[PDB]
Amino acid sequence: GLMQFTLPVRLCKEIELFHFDIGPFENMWPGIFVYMVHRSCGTSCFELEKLCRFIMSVKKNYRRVPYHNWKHAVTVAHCMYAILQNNHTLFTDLERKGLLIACLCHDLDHRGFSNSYLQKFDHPLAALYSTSTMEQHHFSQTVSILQLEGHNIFSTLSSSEYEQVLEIIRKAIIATDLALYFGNRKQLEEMYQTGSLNLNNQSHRDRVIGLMMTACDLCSVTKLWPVTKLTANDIYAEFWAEGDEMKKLGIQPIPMMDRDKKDEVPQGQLGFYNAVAIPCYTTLTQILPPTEPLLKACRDNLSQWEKVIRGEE
Ligand SMILES: O=C(NC1COC1)c1cc2[nH]c(-c3ccccc3)nc2cc1NC(=O)c1cc(C2CC2)c[nH]c1=O
Ligand SMILES: [Mg+2]
Ligand SMILES: [Zn+2]
Repeated sequence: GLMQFTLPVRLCKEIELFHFDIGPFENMWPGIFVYMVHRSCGTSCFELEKLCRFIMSVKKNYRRVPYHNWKHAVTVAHCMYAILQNNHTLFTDLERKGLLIACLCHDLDHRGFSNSYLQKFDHPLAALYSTSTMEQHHFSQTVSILQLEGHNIFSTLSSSEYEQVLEIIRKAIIATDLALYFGNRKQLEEMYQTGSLNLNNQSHRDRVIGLMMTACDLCSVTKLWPVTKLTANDIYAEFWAEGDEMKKLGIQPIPMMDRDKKDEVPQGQLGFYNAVAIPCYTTLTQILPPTEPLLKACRDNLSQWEKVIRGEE
C-alpha cells in the first residue's frame, strides 16, 4: 500500500533517461519494472500481490533466445516509461496502465523466428493467424496469463474500462509487427504535415501509440554505442539461426540472415537505420517533441556504423 520500491542512486537517476540500460542482474528487472509502474501510474494502479505474480508468470513464458527474451521485454517497457514520463499530460490513466503492460508482454513466447519463417515452415501458428502471426500469438498469450487465478491486475476496472484497456494492449502489440510500421508512419507523416493530426481522434491516437510501440521496440539503436554494438550480436545470432533453418528447408535466406555474409553487416545496419530507425524516431519527434533524445541517440549510432565501415573501428 504505502510500500514503494527504491533503486540505488545511480539507477534511480539514470532510469529517467532514454538511454538507460537495465543491467546484467536478472533479479533486479522485476523491481525495476514495478518502480516504473509506481512512478508512471501510481502506487495504486495495481495490487502489488497480483502485479508481482503477473510479472513473474510473464517472465517465465519468455524463452531463453538470444534477443527476444525477458531482457528485451523489460527494455522495451522502460523506453515506454520514459516516453510517458516526458509526455505525461498527453495520456489517459488507462493508457499509462495498458501501455507498460503491453510492452512487457509484447513478445511473449517468442521462439526467435520471423513471421516469414513460421509461414515457410508451415507452423500451426501460421494457419491460426494469417497476418502478424507472432504478434497475435503474443496478445493471445497475454490474455492467457491475465486469466490465471490470482493474475488479473485489471480486476478493479469497470466492465467498460476493462474492455478499453485490453483493446489498447491488443492494438499496441499488433503494432510491433514491423510489416505494419511503414504504412503507419506514412499516414502519420501526411497527417502531421497537413495539420490534420488530431490527438482527440481515437484512430489517430491508435496510430501514435503504434509508432511509440515501434520506437520502444527498436530502442536498442538509441542506447549508448557500446550497448547498441553488443545488442547487435544478439539480433544476428537469431537472424543467422533462422537463416540456417531456411537453408534446412532448402531456401536461400535473405543476406540479413545468411551467416556467410557476416562481413556485410555494417552496411546492412546502415540501410536499416536509414530505411527504418531514423524515419521512425524522426516522425515520433515531430509528434512528441520531448522524445528528441531517441532521434539524437539513433543518429549518433548511425554515425558509429559509418565509422565501422571506414575502418575507424
Ligand atoms: O531493414 C532491415 N530489416 C527490416 C526490413 O523489414 C525488416 C534489416 C536489413 C538488414 N540487412 C542486413 C545485412 C545485409 C547484408 C549482409 C549482412 C546483413 N542486416 C540487416 C538488418 C536489418 N534490421 C535490423 O537490424 C533489425 C534490428 C532490430 C532491433 C535492434 C532494434 C529489430 N529488427 C530488425 O529488423
Ligand atoms: Mg516481436
Ligand atoms: Zn520486440
